[PDB]
Amino acid sequence: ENQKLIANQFNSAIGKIQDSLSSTASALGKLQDVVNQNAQALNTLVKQLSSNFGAISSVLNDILSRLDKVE
Amino acid sequence: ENQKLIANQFNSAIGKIQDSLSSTASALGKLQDVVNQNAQALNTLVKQLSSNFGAISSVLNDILSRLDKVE
Amino acid sequence: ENQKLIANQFNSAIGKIQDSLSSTASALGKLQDVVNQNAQALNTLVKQLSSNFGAISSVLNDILSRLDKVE
Amino acid sequence: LGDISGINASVVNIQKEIDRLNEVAKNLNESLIDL
Amino acid sequence: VDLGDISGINASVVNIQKEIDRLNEVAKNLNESLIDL
Amino acid sequence: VDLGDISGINASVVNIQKEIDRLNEVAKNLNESLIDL
Repeated sequence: ENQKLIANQFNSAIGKIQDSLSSTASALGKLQDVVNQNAQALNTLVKQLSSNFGAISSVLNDILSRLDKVE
Repeated sequence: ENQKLIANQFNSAIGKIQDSLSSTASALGKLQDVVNQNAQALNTLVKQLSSNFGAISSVLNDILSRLDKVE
Repeated sequence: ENQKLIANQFNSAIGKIQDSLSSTASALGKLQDVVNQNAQALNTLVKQLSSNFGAISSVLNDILSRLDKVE
Repeated sequence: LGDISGINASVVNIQKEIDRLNEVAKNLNESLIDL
Repeated sequence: VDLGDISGINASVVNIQKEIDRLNEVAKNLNESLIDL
Repeated sequence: VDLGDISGINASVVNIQKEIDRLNEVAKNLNESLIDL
């Protein structure tokens, strides 16, 4: 009787711990996915920003040179 | 006696697992909060950067046109 | 015999739960490290972008003033 | 200048999982042994 | 020309080291809960 | 005009798939630890 109680409580606890482990795995997978997507977003932003700042720099050098030619 | 030992060890382990589950929930909540704040930060930065690059583009087109008018 | 079965199953489950807790701690540490590195990256990017936009602003004001002087 | 408006950062919603974790941490009291 | 200010854009940092330490502490302490008949 | 270089700004990526796989493996293996008197 007490052995059956111990076994039933243990099986209940193991089921709840299995649910908790599945929930933790799901949460960690979602966090990994979103952190990696935001990492890719920041990397793409840094790349595009480098490009745009190079372009602005080229245009600015051209405008400064053309103002030097004007005056 | 052995049943009391089994029950005591099981209750101790269940208490420790409860502490660990609370700690995991706290850590996952904090990670979620910070990941979402950084997502909002990157989104706001992308918005403001789009605005500033549009503004720089308008000013650059104006300056190029006014240099065309000069020369 | 049934007590030995209960004890063996409990020890097996506690070993598996220890493995799962170590895995969760490792995953949370890695997620913390990467989230903090990306936070530092976004902060450094915001700083450098503020600097570059200030520089572009200074150059643009100078060019506009020098065009005003031209015309 | 290059367009960057497509750069989007996703958000994570693991509140179901955190709620399940706290629910299990509370329900594990119903699994304690009382001989 | 005035460009928009972005210096307010801040990214928070997370500190869950207490929780990771608690997880490792429990994973170590669960040896004291093993049954030795 | 020499604008500041930002190409060094890199955002790391996390790979915790080993840990998620271990968690799911343990959640599956805990069926072998159930008691059947």
